Amino acid sequence: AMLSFERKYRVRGGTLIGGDLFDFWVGPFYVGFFGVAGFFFALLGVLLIVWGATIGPNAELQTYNIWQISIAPPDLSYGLGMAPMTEGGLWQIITICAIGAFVSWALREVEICRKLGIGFHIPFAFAFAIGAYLVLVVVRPILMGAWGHGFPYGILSHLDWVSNVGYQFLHFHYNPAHMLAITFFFTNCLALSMHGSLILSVTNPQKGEEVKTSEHENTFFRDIVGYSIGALAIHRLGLFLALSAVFWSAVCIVISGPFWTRGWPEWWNWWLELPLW
Amino acid sequence: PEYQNIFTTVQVRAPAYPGVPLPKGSLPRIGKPIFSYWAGKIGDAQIGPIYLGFTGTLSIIFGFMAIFIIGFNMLASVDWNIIQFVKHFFWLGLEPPAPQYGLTIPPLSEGGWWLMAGFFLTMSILLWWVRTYKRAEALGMSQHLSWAFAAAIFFYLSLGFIRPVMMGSWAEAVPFGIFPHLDWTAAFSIRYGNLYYNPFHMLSIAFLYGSALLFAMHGATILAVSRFGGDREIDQITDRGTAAERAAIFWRWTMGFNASMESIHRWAWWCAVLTVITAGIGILLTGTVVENWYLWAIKHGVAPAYPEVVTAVDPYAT
Amino acid sequence: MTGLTEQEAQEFHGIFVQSMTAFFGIVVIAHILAWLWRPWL
Amino acid sequence: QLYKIWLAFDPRMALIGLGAFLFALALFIHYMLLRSPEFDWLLGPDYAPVTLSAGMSALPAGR
Amino acid sequence: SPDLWKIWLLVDPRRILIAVFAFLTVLGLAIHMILLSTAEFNWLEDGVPA
Amino acid sequence: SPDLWKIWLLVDPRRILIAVFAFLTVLGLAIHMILLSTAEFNWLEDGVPA
Amino acid sequence: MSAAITEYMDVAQLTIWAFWFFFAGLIIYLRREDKREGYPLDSDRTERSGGRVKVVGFPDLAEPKTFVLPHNAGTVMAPRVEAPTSINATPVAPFPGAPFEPNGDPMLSGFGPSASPDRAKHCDLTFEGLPKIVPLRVATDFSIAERDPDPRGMTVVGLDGEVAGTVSDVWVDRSEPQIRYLEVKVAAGGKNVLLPIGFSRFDKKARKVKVAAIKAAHFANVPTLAKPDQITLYEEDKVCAYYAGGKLYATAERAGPLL
Amino acid sequence: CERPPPEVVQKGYRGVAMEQNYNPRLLEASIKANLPVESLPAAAPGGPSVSDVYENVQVLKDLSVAEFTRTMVAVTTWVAPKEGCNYCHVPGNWASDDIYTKVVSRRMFELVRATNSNWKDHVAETGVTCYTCHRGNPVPKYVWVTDPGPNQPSGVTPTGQNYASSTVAYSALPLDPYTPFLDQSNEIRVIGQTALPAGNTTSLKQAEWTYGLMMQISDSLGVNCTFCHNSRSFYDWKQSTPQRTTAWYAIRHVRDINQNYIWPLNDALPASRKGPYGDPFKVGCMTCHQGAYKPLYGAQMAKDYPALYES
Ligand code: BCL
Ligand code: BCL
Ligand SMILES: CC[C@H]1c2cc3[nH]c4c(c3C)C(=O)[C@H](C(=O)OC)c4c3nc(cc4[nH]c(cc(n2)[C@@H]1C)c(C(C)=O)c4C)[C@@H](C)[C@@H]3CCC(=O)OC/C=C(\C)CCC[C@H](C)CCC[C@H](C)CCCC(C)C
Ligand SMILES: CC[C@H]1c2cc3[nH]c4c(c3C)C(=O)[C@H](C(=O)OC)c4c3nc(cc4[nH]c(cc(n2)[C@@H]1C)c(C(C)=O)c4C)[C@@H](C)[C@@H]3CCC(=O)OC/C=C(\C)CCC[C@H](C)CCC[C@H](C)CCCC(C)C
Ligand SMILES: CC(C)=CCC/C(C)=C/CC/C(C)=C/CC/C(C)=C/CC/C(C)=C/CC/C(C)=C\CC/C(C)=C/CC/C(C)=C/CC1=C(C)C(=O)c2ccccc2C1=O
Ligand SMILES: COC(C)(C)C/C=C/C(C)=C/C=C/C(C)=C/C=C/C(C)=C/C=C\C=C(C)\C=C\C=C(C)\C=C\C=C(C)\C=C\CC(C)(C)OC
Ligand code: HEM
Ligand code: HEM
Ligand SMILES: CCCCCCCCCCCCO[C@@H]1O[C@H](CO)[C@@H](O[C@H]2O[C@H](CO)[C@@H](O)[C@H](O)[C@H]2O)[C@H](O)[C@H]1O
Ligand SMILES: [Ca+2]
Ligand SMILES: [Ca+2]
Ligand SMILES: [Fe+3]
Ligand SMILES: [Mg+2]
Repeated sequence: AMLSFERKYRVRGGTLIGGDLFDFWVGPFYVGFFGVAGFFFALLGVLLIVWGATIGPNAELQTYNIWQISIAPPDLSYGLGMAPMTEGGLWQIITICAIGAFVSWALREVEICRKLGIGFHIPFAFAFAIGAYLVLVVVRPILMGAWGHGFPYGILSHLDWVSNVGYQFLHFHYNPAHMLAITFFFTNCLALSMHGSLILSVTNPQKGEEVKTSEHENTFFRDIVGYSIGALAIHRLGLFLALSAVFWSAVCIVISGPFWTRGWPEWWNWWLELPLW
Repeated sequence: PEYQNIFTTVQVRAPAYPGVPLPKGSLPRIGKPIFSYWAGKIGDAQIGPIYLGFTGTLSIIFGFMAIFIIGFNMLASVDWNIIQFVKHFFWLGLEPPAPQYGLTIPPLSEGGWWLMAGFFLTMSILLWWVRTYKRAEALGMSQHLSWAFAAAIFFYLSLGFIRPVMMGSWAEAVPFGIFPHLDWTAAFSIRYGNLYYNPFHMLSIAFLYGSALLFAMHGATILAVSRFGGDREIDQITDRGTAAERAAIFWRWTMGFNASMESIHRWAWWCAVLTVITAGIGILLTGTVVENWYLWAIKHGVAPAYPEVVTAVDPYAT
Repeated sequence: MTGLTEQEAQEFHGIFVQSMTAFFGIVVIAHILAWLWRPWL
Repeated sequence: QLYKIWLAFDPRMALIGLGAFLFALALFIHYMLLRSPEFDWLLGPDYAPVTLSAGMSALPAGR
Repeated sequence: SPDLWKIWLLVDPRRILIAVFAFLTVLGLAIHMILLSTAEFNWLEDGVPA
Repeated sequence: SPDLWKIWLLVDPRRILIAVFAFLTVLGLAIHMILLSTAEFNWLEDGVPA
Repeated sequence: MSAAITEYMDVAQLTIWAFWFFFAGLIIYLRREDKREGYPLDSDRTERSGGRVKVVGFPDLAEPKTFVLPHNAGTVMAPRVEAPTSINATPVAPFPGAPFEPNGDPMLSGFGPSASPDRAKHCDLTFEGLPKIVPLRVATDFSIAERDPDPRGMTVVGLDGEVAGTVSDVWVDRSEPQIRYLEVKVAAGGKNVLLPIGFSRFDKKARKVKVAAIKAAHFANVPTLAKPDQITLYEEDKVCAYYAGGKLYATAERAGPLL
Repeated sequence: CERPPPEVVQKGYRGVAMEQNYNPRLLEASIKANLPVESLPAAAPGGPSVSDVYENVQVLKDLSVAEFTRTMVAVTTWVAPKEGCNYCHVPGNWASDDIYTKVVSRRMFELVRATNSNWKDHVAETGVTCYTCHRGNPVPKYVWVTDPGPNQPSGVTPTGQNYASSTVAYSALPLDPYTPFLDQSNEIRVIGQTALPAGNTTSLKQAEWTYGLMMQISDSLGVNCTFCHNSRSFYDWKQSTPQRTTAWYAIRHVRDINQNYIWPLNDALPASRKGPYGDPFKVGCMTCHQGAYKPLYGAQMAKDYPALYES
């Protein structure tokens, strides 16, 4: 079922691949070629994860507990080759399916953008999240030389991976790109709360008042911090902050081990050893 | 390529807007507004004016006192050597009172200065909250920003005041320093058994991740429909244009459901607010009702088990 | 189009080679002396 | 008659596209040789690995 | 100089007074705090008078 | 030089005044702080006079 | 009191469960807010039922909220009943979910990327009640920044490179000072048409405005303004939607697929 | 900035990310800087005994004269190659104890023999040699004294932290973990071993002190925390590695070395071998390890010298 204003937008065409073959909607979803590919990439990957949970690390430890299900990457001894299915090969197949699903999702978004005649900012922004995932499971494992460097597929198990990778550098907070990425993450959250607040407070003002104006919006933050970025620019800023956070997060992890093996605080010794002090 | 609306190609100049008139009796806005060309490239060119009222003045005075105390103690920690101050600046800090002092006021260099900096900074933040409330009230606006700020203040108070009082120890609180407060963050997680297994830490991350996801989604969405005037969201809320329709239709086709031009900002507001709400709750639960988060996770079947390929003989079991 | 005529390109690329070959010449003798100093292969 | 590529691809994009691709490929292959200890020329022509004796091991025990 | 009155044609007295009072206050706080940080001049901990 | 008065025709007299007054104060503060950092030149902790 | 509620239940476990109940209510609230526009849904389920089954999903719709507009422009209800609008298109196949093909010239069909809702036939207003989007010739206090080129006089070029016209005036937003439209003197007819800044790519060196959306010939059919010095919210949507239709309709290859 | 790939050693389950990363070129330089000394040729069997010939031999009594001479040649290369036998001996008089270096080195023989014989839970058949610490220097390069931290104003109590120090691998953690943990026996554990609070009143600040010690341990061995821990549960010995058990004994071994061998030698030692607090140059991790997971990367030198084991 479509929105009450949607029918006049359900136009034929705008596909990247497939033309009229898959150019249709299933319920609310647009399918297209990459809807078919993406759905069955996701369906296979999800089913393989369930199968990976069905056999578990072994029969004794096997669990369907949603927190404890974990599909682990191969051992590092397998290098960049393919591992047996029960020894990390399933993880490698799921990773391929995940890449297939994520990219197909982005390309399906491109076809939707073409149908609606809008900018391609959303698929472009989604590519940053995909790029971060690709860095974690492809770029970094290849730079290190083994698929086993990828994180396991498990709701809690991949937190143990993050924890131990962080402590492979003894104090991960000192990673400079990590510090930059967190600053962008924290600033983005602050900017999002500010933007959500301003729009809501202007369109839902005090009782007995009419809807406010864009003049009120500029004045409000000028009255608080002396500057207003503007109605258009806050969306530029929000996109910039979120994308910079992910870009620098991708940088921080890809330099942690491939381009830096020491403890992260030791990296700052370049500044401490400047001859000025 | 097509205009991506990332940078303003041709900027427009008008007389500086003084701002929407304030209610009678309010103080005038200070600062002669100026235009910055580079600020206008990405956003608005006008800088200023600002409203610096009675509340803002007190917040600034309280805030400077706290900041001056912190920076003075950092300088004292390097024995007044300004060169060594610059070299070690990231490592310097005003450090909380020692564990043996409990909640009592210790001598100045043993936590006394930290308490003053903590109190003065807290007062300035609280006064700044009143300022954000007053600025919205003076413009006839709702108090969404002051609520969201109060949520952030709740987390801030949980870190440095409420949790230390509940543990009865100022030594639990956060040092005033760049690397020192990162050391505190790591030590907090280590001390209380891997904060990754704190479910409210999990929730806070989900909302922090969601804040970036939503602003990337919403920021890209508005820019994608800004060719239809999607940036003018008040217009699209009161008079739904093709920008709001195409924005909603894009997301309905992508993920089967969508928001509205107004409700997306409610999703945004709550996602950011819940980041600090659950962060505060997770901090308040840690060390008070949960000692070891990993062991709490084991008790509740959250922590996965791994095959024992490596193990250590426990020397205490001898 | 880059805002110049056919005639200008002749003389611009005419001595662009001259500036290029002189810079290459300094590079070559630098590598020759570096090799004649300590070989790297 | 091989000009037709220039009737369907702009000279400028291809030349910049070719340069970026060729520079990236050359950087990539140069890095791959540096990746291999056999072709790592940055180690020097008379590079000799350290001799290990008396039960020495370069790496700690693995898994 | 007999004409040292002419600086105020260059700088606003309101601005110059706020800056001077603010700077003198911080300087006064800093010197007092340096002396409190010095064991030989901390008049509150020196134990004098006993 | 006899025409050393010609600098202020190009630089604004107010902005240079704010610059030198702030710079000298920071320089004076920094030099004092550096001397305090030394055991030899800290006049507060040297114990003289006893 | 203590941390242990039962032998197994503890305070942290209670707190996390309490959040899940609040969060469930919050998601229900947010989804209801999402549904203030475009609901009940346009569905075959309603069509075969003769309108007896309104498609709302879960949660159901919220009670209408009130937006009081400034300057007595009126009051709008966020959940509102909207009259069905016919579409200038026909289904390309008779199965559900099939797309529609526009009727007539797709650039003129008002369907697909060229579709737009009918907004109010009133101009967006500044806080002082003046029209917000106006030409530079009536917003006399506004000007182009010195470091940026003046759009006026630049040659407007369509997607094919052919010259479409020249920039006569610049329409600016009087609330947030910025360009929103470029008034183009069409080379063919001479009738002035608006060109949104979002469809204009500036070439500062060449003093050209490149419009990839539509060809030079398509400029003649851009919807025109009733009054020459102002634009209603309805007209703004009509103009922007027309250029957007060119992103899919202007050239045959723009329909796709690539390969 | 380093060039990938590193040499990676997996120590835990796949996907747990318990791995050691080594830059191959940095590892190469470290190995070249930590090469063992070749053992002397074995002494001729039989011959006159130490007790019959030498008067003032109190430790190496069970030796043959050939083996005893071999030991003196060995320790000369290990401790004072640039100074010869006269570094620890009065010239002309072999039996005289009238120089502090002989009194110290006699105690150092006991330190080595006790280590090789009673601390195999740590040194495990590899043992130690005077070279392991001294490396041909009379003063071992990597020693520690009680650190006052940076100079403070006389009225300011030091925090002992918030200062970039190589001792804690350039973090702002408490920069003197040697004194509480490697000389004194302060409790290192800070983590509660129950889900719900049960009386562990350990402060968060004490966790920073343990973190500082582990930063020094990891830097001393050139390893990361996952060499001995699963960081998801630092406390848990079941999820730890066997090297954590060895490190536990090493801490007690270091405490024994400093308390029972170095500290009682303080009066014999000159002022140059003492810190600002007056404590002697003390042994920590990195005195033997010097940035390697095993001293000299596990080179086995002590087995060739019978004088380095208790009778
Ligand atoms: C391992 C054994 C040897 C070695 C084995 C080889 C082998 C085998 C080869 C090289 C080649 C090269 N080696 Mg070598 N090389 C070694 C060590 C080095 C070292 C070093 C200091 O260690 C350096 C600096 C180099 C450098 C080089 C380059 C001179 C050359 C790569 C050409 C290239 O990148 O074109 C790509 C970049 C271009 C710009 C191409 C230009 C053409 C296009 C059409 C121009 C378009 C311009 C347009 C404006 C686009 C501009 C680019 C974009 C704007 C980004 N080698 C080691 C010691 N080396 C290759 C060679 O000889 O190529 C000629 C080659 O086959
Ligand atoms: C360490 C040894 C002594 C000590 C040694 C000294 C020395 C030496 C000095 C002080 C000075 C001061 N000390 Mg003391 N002081 C000590 C302990 C204390 C303690 C305490 C709790 O123990 C306190 C609260 C103080 C407080 C003070 C302040 C009263 C004063 C700094 C004022 C200032 O910074 O103005 C700066 C802020 C401004 C805003 C400056 C503006 C100038 C004024 C306020 C404006 C003009 C007013 C009016 C218009 C004039 C009209 C003129 C005609 C009538 C028209 N001292 C210890 C016991 N102290 C200083 C002083 O006496 O200066 C007055 C000083 O030189
Ligand atoms: C780059 C800035 C931020 C961002 C942006 C962003 N994300 C996006 C988009 C954008 C612009 C979209 O357009 C797209 C979307 O449509 O969102 C609604 C999306 C999206 N971001 C999503 C999630 C997501 N984004 C995240 C992060 C971010 N997204 C960044 C912070 C995270 C984090 C931080 O964890 C998550 C979880 C989805 C809701 C959606 C993309 C949906 C998609 O690709 O659907 C196809 C795939 C499936 C339906 C299932 C695939 C299953 C696999 C085959 C198997 C499982 C593999 C996986 C590796 C398992 C791992 C599990 C463990 C980690 C627990
Ligand atoms: C939804 C949760 C997120 C959030 C929300 C949030 N933060 C907020 C708000 C909200 C809703 C505000 O309304 C408030 C604000 O004003 O935002 C612009 C704020 C704010 N969040 C801030 C910071 C901040 N938020 C953070 C985080 C977050 N904020 C969360 C991620 C962080 C992090 C990640 O660490 C930081 C650092 C501030 C910018 C602001 C609150 C400002 C405040 O309290 O100011 C107090 C003043 C002082 C301590 C200093 C005053 C002293 C001066 C330095 C003296 C010297 C200069 C002087 C001013 C010169 C002029 C003097 C005149 C007299 C002439
Ligand atoms: C033939 C046949 C049967 C084929 C199979 C069917 C096929 C192929 C279907 C294709 C689609 C596919 C592959 C479906 C399978 C996979 C499934 C089920 C996907 C479900 C979709 C999905 C991933 C949902 C996840 C959503 C989640 C959890 C988070 C998203 C982020 C989030 C919280 C969003 C909520 C806020 C919203 C709605 C934001 C969107 C939004 C934003 C950001 C605006 O700025 C904006 C501005 C103005 C108006 C509206 C909006 C608006 O709606
Ligand atoms: C212009 O400024 C000059 C140059 C003069 C001096 C500037 C110095 C500089 C550069 C200082 C820089 C400081 C920096 C970089 C500080 C960084 C601080 C950080 C990162 C802090 C992070 C977290 C800190 C937190 C969360 C602390 C929270 C503390 C709280 C909430 C404490 C509250 C305490 C109270 C309310 C005390 C109560 C006790 C009462 C009874 C008062 O006690 C008596
Ligand atoms: C049997 C072999 C050894 C001999 C002969 C030996 C000899 C000596 C001598 C002569 C000194 C005093 C040097 C001086 O002050 O100038 C000394 C000091 C010291 N030795 Fe050893 N030592 C031996 C083994 C070790 C080992 C295994 C360690 C490490 C555990 C060690 C650590 C130290 C330390 C820390 C000092 C104090 C620093 C100093 O005074 O030089 N030594 N040793
Ligand atoms: C920088 C990375 C490291 C971190 C963050 C770390 C963290 C910790 C923590 C928090 C404890 C206290 C455990 C408790 O409270 O029960 C601890 C103890 C311990 N760590 Fe580490 N550690 C690190 C590196 C190492 C390494 C490399 C080793 C092995 C060489 C090691 C061996 C030990 C041992 C043996 C204990 C127990 C000490 C005792 O009980 O006396 N650690 N570590
Ligand atoms: C995985 C994510 C998506 C990336 C797509 C590419 C996946 C991997 C590419 C396939 C490469 C397969 O290459 C193949 O790998 C296996 C497993 O290491 C190698 O096998 C070799 O190493 C393994 C373990 O390291 C040993 O058990 C085996 O004795 C040895 O022969 C084969 O010698 C090699 O031919
Ligand atoms: Ca006194
Ligand atoms: Ca003195
Ligand atoms: Fe918005
Ligand atoms: Mg600290």
